[PDB]
Amino acid sequence: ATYLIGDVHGCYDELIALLHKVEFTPGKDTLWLTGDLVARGPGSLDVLRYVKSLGDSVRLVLGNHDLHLLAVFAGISRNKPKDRLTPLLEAPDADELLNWLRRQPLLQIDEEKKLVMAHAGITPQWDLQTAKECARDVEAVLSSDSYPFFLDAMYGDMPNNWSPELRGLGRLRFITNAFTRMRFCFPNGQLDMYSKESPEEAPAPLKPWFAIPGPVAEEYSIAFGHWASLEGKGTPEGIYALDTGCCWGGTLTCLRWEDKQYFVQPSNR
Ligand SMILES: [Mn+2]
Ligand SMILES: [Mn+2]
Repeated sequence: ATYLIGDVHGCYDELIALLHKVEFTPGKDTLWLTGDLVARGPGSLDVLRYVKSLGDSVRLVLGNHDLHLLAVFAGISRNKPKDRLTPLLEAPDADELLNWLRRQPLLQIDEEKKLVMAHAGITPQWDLQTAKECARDVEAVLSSDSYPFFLDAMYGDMPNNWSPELRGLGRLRFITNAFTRMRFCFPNGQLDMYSKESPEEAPAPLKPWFAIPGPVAEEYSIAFGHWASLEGKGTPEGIYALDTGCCWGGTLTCLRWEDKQYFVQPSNR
């Protein structure tokens, strides 16, 4: 079976309880995770250890909190007490865990399931070939010996409009923001990097990225996490918002792909 779970954010106990609910069995089943494995919840260390141990039985995409963790690890960004990352950062296997984490994808595609996953979704300004190329470029920089330089370069809110002519720092920053920070778009598809409200509470003319028809969403289902204030609802057919805010006292959500059946684990907080 295929299971897709939204942002775990260090909620190790809820993750394991949910997987036990569905009798997740590596070798029979595959788990997709929308990223943001770490921060806020208390068990980022256990989450990373477990997810790494799954190997080919897990298909991860990296989220913005995963990237921020790597930046803290590399000395690029300051550790925020609220993230609760110190046990992971101080772990004897931190190097092993985080060198594995930075090699993971930004984008997962399954052609037989006609299914695409990224942390924040797929901007309507991208077709599938462009999404693939951009994921490959940023994955290449993250997996390289020089990844701290890219992690430093990734911070920024501009540019917010895609063009194939984008180059250099702006190109990487846009790609990173599109895959890991996107929520709202302007009518022309341009990213808004400030509003984090629910769609009903956003200022006009902002619309959810998935409310703007895009070539990928026309041919593929898209699963994503990231946008907890969406509460996993209000999405069109074919769009699966799996982040129901577990670390915030919401729930952890698991979707089984074969029957589109949902399983939910209440937050322990
Ligand atoms: Mn996120
Ligand atoms: Mn998140």
